Amino acid sequence: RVKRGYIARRRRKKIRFFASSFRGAHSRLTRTIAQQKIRALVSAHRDRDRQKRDFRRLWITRINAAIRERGVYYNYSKFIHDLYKRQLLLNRKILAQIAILNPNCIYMIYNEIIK
Amino acid sequence: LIPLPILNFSGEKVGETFLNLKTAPPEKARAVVHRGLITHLQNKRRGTASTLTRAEVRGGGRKPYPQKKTGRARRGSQGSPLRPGGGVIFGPKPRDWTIKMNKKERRLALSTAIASAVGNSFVVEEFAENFEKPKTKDFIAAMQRWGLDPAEKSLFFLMDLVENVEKSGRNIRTLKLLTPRSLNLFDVLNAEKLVFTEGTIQYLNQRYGV
Amino acid sequence: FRLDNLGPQPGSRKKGKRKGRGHAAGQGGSCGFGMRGQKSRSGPGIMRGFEGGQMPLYRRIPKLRGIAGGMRAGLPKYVPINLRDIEVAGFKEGEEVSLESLKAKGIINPSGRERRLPLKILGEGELSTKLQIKARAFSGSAKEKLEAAGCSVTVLPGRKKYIKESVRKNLARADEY
Amino acid sequence: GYKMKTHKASAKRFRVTGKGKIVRRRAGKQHLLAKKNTKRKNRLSKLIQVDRSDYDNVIGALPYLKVNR
RNA sequence: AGACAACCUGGCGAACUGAAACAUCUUAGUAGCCAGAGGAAAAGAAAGCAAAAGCGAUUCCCGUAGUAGCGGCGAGCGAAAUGGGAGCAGCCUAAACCGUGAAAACGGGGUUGUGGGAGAGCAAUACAAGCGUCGUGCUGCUAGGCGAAUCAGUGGAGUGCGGAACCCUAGAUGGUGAAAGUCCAGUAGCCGAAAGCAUCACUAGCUUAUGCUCUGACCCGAGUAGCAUGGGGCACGUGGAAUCCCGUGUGAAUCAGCAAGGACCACCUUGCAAGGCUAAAUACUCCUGGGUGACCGAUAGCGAAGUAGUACCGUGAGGGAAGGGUGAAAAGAACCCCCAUCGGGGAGUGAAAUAGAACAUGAAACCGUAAGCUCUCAAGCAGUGGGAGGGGGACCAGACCCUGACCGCGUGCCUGUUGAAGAAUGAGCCGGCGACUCAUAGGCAGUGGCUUGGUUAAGGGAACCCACCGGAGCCGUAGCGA
RNA sequence: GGCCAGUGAGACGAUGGGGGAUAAGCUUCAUCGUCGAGAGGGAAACAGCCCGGAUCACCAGCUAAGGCCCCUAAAUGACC
RNA sequence: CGGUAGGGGAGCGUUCCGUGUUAGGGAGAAACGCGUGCGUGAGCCGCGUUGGACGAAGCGGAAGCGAGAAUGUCGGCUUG
Repeated sequence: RVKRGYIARRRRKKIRFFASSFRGAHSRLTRTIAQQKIRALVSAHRDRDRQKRDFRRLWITRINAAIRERGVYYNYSKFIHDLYKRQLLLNRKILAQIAILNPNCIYMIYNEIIK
Repeated sequence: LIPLPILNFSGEKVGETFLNLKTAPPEKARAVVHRGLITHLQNKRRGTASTLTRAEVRGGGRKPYPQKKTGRARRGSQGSPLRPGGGVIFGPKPRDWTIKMNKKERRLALSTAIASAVGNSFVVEEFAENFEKPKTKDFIAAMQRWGLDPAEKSLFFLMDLVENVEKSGRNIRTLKLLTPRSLNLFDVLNAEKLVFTEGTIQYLNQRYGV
Repeated sequence: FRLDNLGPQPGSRKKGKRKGRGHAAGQGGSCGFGMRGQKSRSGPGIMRGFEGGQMPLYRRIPKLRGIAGGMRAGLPKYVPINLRDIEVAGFKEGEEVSLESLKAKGIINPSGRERRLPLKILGEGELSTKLQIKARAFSGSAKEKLEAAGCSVTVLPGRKKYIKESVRKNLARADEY
Repeated sequence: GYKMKTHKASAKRFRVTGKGKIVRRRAGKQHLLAKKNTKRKNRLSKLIQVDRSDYDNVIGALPYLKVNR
């Protein structure tokens, strides 16, 4: 009742096709194709949570570098002082996006934070 | 309950011949007749399959190379099952089992199969055969006139097994004759079209009453 | 029902769990036997009743009494039949009660000993319908029930023991009124 | 085929009592009896239930005797 | 005489193992070795079981029953009787007695059991059955024979598909360029043996042979039974140890008796040891002839699909491989060129020549060649998130795929540990083979079938399965106590 | 209670002690926390220390422990 | 709604079998390779100037049923 099969080769060929552009025996050699599928997926996990964290960090330092161009000592903390006292609910650090896509509009943002 | 017409070579609607069987209860029927079927064609099986274990092949019963001082595994047999030269693990022994199924569960499986056979226009009904010169042309001609295709896999059974219908019926593939000596469930649950005679409908009501 | 549309009910046939076919299946790897020990190794393993070198459960307990002596164990010598087996039966007012009546009625189904233990009628339950019993001996309370019902009661002498002619002579000498 | 064999070394020690519970004879009786008390010698003279641990151990080591639980 | 796979009988006869050590025990009277013999062998016709009721040789199956027991009462070992089936078959011989011979023999008689036989006397004749070179008889087998019913179109070929007809006592199978009731070999059915073998039925013929009355004399298997010992084996390990068989030594009785009924004695019941022979049911396959297969498909299935127990290894006993598939048909490449061949390219065959003899589908590791992007100030389990620059086709032109300037982050996988990136283990890589399976039981759970309690086993069955029998047994109905 | 598993080598940290030399990431106990079987953040890295308990997605916001010169997110913030 | 040893529930796949001389298939089946598709995933479905005859689904059953490990093992091919 012999049971020679082919399902390991489709099982294995799917993982073989996912492991393209892995520079060498991480892209050809099955017994490393498995663990590069595995380590590639957990790399996708931690780099996804830390792409949320990392783009948060990037917008913080980008709008900090935008506000510090005034010359007078107005930090990023004081922009949030007078960004929540003057009631602006949650611009979500997308003013770090229109701070470079619309620099006159972020000058209107900050020049209305002053008043 | 529900009646059925008694046909002949002419084809009138004479007589009633009620079919009152011992049915299975609802929601319980297809598991019972599925169980009697799966032990019918499970019990039809046979052993017929063998393989040689480690204790049977003509491979060596020797230590091929000693236990240490060689960088290679501890392989102590050439007919070892890890080596494809012979010897298997846990293969099929030729097994001639006994799957017993209850009597009054199997009788109720037959009664549920024949009970579900009638009612949905799958049963027409004959009563007699007298075939001098058995020649399979009046057989397939009466088969056509009764409303049954020869290719649609019908089944039908007769009392006393007269020889001239066994002789004129055993060559068409789609049907095979039966008898209360040889009434199984798997051959009758093909259930496309199936006929009775008056001795089989009154023998069939005689046995599986109320 | 066709050959196509048959299927078993759910819960009737579970799938047999296969062991060592993946850790997502449930019993992969060590197949559900921990890490090491006699429970994981292949073979007969452990005798059931063995305490690991400790003197076992059964050895520390003294033997049951007649089984300690090798004396023959207590054994039923009759068929115990209550009157509750007789009222619930379909025995009507005119009916004999014997071995073949209680076998052929559906009360007793004796198979292993048709030859040794005849019958006995016991006391619990009532018997209002009078009968004609020719069976073996009775208890005192069942004799009070059956004679309290006004039914024909007859004890049946089963077998006669062989008494030696000097023992039958010594016992026949004892007839001194 | 192969019937299971009743373990005789525990069949002589354990017993079913109609309702279906294992009973047993208490130990320490056929040895050094003057040294004990009569209170002990009729405390150790009765048959009692076996506790649930060794009521479920020997229930599979003595298969043919009809014990529930 | 020698050979013979397995089963069978007889003799020698272990040990690893289990008992969590081990010696009693188990494994085990198994394996192995020798001898013998047949399709079966052994056993087998009561000096038997049983229990006051009864059966009637042996063997085998279901059951009692994992019960009674046995056992460092440990591990374990484990009947038998009652009951139900398969199959049935019973016969020769010694002695007492007559006759011949110095015994030893021979010829008649007799071989049985709620006793016969011998001796003496009276009757009486034929019913039935057994054995068998010999040849007419029957069927079967070892060769075979007749044997129904269609064409045409389709991309190589049609049996497939679509259109028109038929056979069927035949639609089982195998093949035919491709899958077939109608093409072939066949099949269903009807037939057929000079010769041999087998099956039961004839036959010249040999045989079995009968009943009563009296008679305790005469007989009914002697170095035997029994006993003292030493044991073996019956499930029973020397235990109260019976039955059965042997070693040494002692050593009976004939029916008014002897043996058994689990030490033994008394009574009763049962049978007649010390003489042999028998078919059947029964176990197996080196095989043979049919039919099958939820058996395999070239690492599988026999070790073996070719030289297979072969090449090869060993002095020898012995060990022991591997290598299948061009096409439908070799139609296997005429001829020309390179050229010493091997090989290659045209041409030709073919449906296919990228089907070319290393020849059928040809995957991965491995070796390459071509195209796009990109690396020579760079530290990295080789990824991933973001994505500079560039390339490709595009249609939902914002999308998709490929390359990757640079930045952040990320201690291979398994095993197995308190703790493994670990400088603990394992793996060169790729592809296959490769592990909680099977039988029979106990227990529980889930789904059923009957609750006029349930259910059959063995066995019988249109070859198997199966309808339907087959109530034997099992379980639950009553417990307590040794 | 029924059926049915593993586990019975623990480790460190605080307190209570014994052995030691109040020496050991030492040994043995008693209560507790973590790891084992726990990811993330802080601890430069780093099982057991602090915050904290990961179903998953978001190029969302507010915080605990801890930090706000640069590498590296946020104060070269204010006053003693 | 983290999870090791472990326990339970629900499913995918493979070859064979019933339906099955099934639907479909030299107008290209299985294979092998492919995806801007769908799933929690095992996987399904679809496309192939490769290949050439078998064989789905559904409703069910049975396993020599699923591979990355055994100094496994058998062939092929590397490194040096």
